[PDB]
Amino acid sequence: EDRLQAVVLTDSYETRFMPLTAVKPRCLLPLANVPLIEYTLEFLAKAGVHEVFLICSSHANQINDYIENSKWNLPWSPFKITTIMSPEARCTGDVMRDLDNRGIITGDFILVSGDVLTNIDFSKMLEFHKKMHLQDKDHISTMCLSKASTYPKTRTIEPAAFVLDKSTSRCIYYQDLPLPSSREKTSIQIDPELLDNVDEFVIRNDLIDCRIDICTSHVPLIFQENFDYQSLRTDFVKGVISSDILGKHIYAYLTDEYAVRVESWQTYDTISQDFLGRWCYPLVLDSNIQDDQTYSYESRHIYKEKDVVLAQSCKIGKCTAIGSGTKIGEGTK
Amino acid sequence: MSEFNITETYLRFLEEDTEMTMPIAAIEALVTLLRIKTPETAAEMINTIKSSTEELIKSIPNSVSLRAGCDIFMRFVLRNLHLYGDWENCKQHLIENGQLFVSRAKKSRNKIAEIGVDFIADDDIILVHGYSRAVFSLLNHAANKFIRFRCVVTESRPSKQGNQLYTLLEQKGIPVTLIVDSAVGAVIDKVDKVFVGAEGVAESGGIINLVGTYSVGVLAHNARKPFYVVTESHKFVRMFPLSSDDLPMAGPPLDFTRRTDDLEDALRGPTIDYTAQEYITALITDLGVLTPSAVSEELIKMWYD
Repeated sequence: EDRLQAVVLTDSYETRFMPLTAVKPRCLLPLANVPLIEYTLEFLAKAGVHEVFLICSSHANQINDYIENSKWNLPWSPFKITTIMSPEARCTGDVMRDLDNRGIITGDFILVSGDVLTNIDFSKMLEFHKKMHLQDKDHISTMCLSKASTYPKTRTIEPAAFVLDKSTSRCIYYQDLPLPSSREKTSIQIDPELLDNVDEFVIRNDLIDCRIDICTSHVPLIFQENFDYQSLRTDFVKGVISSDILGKHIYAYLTDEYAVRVESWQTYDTISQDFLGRWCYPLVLDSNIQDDQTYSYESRHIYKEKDVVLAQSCKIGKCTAIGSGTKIGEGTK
Repeated sequence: MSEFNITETYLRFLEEDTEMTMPIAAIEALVTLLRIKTPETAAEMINTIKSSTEELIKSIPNSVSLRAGCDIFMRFVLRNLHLYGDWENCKQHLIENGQLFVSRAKKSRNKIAEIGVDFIADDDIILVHGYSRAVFSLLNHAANKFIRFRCVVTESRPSKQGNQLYTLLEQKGIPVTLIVDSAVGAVIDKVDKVFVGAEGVAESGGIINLVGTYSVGVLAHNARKPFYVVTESHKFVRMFPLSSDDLPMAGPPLDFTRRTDDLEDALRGPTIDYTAQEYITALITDLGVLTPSAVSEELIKMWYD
């Protein structure tokens, strides 16, 4: 209930953004004139948390000075902020077990892997997780995800296919769907021995991955001695449900609206325009919170700050965003 | 030894600078009237200006912006003689106020440019009509802010002033067209905002400036655009019609006398129109932005007694 712990980890997609990222992390990159550290931080400020735990396996010196220039080292933030330095190529999960060997984390706590952006409430996620507590003592976690309804196959890097229960929404199995432009590897496999006590169960694709899971502190200790797991869902959510451990129930969660996580520039292409449009209701841009901005809204999605020198005869089309210190010229578009 | 009436004080400094305008030039002449000619008695001081203002109306009968200046100077020296100083200090207590308006009413227009900023917004095509110089100082602040807009200048016929305003702000660097006043009705749909300026404000809110500000005002109400008007806090006169007929220049607006030899025939109609409260929607003072009903009450708050 109380003492909402969390764990924030960047630095897993340095492979993805290699022409960039040589001087600054992926999480430091500006989505709409401002980076995406604080997109998560204000979202777990909405969660009502008490402490965070950063992971900086690379570029560690230029993280905390930005936090020193943030509002988060100043004592009215929802959480005190802590960092953990690390050397390079320290993958997910092995960041957990060494932290589990430290063992600060107590009770329930928040996994945020990648870098996320959403509009989902913290409320209805959590009593649903407590409904799993009141329905199971051998529970694991509840994985909240959205529903990319009209678009399959444009979740760019990896397509993720999920099978889960009708009633309890217990995730039955995970198998990674191949590349959809590759018409060759056309087979999935789900072993029906573990399909005993469900008998009506839903197998989906469009649950767009955002890695936003919260769980108790027992399941990293379960994850501890199973040291041969290296990912979050590529290996561990399979092996915890593929009959090897006996009687362990992980749930997922589906929402009817926006939650997303950056994978490539193509994800950075889409959700930047979705955030610039009103698809990120209510978390909108003219709130102006982070570097306490001066954006004023105009119709057809115009995001202008002050000190904006707009020249004559330059048409500004739909879905644009302009900061200060800027000067457009004549005849531009 | 001056007499302050016609040109021995007044028309000297009207050739000094065309930055001072007509009513405060009369205010500049009226404050220096009693300054030098201070006849050490409260009685004939006001009887001096009652002689002097009524010949000043008699001097130029058709510049009734001066009459607003002739109006409020009496309203100045009345309450300035109030605070009850028995005329002992009130000789000095008036002239220590004294040079107020040559320090304050001269900075009417920049204070208009302080608070008239957020009317001309991003990409507003602006309809102006007549040299009301507070508009240009608002437009001077608009160019100095580098805010984005355009401009449209009408005629000012027969008073010619629209030809000046095109030359006045093209050198300032604004995209602008001069349009004829005849082509307002076919162009006003593209026009969004419209700025004019009165020579004086009547009791319901009056536009007593030029020939066809009421014509462009009644166009804008059917175009349903915010018909703004720019003036300042010393441009108020009691003179108030019931129709759009003020005092004319010399004769009725429908003359039918003939041309003797070569007399001017465009100059047969009026040169001053009137607009009531119905067609304006907002105005600017040194006090602030002002609704057309508050301009009635402040013109009556110290005017009934």
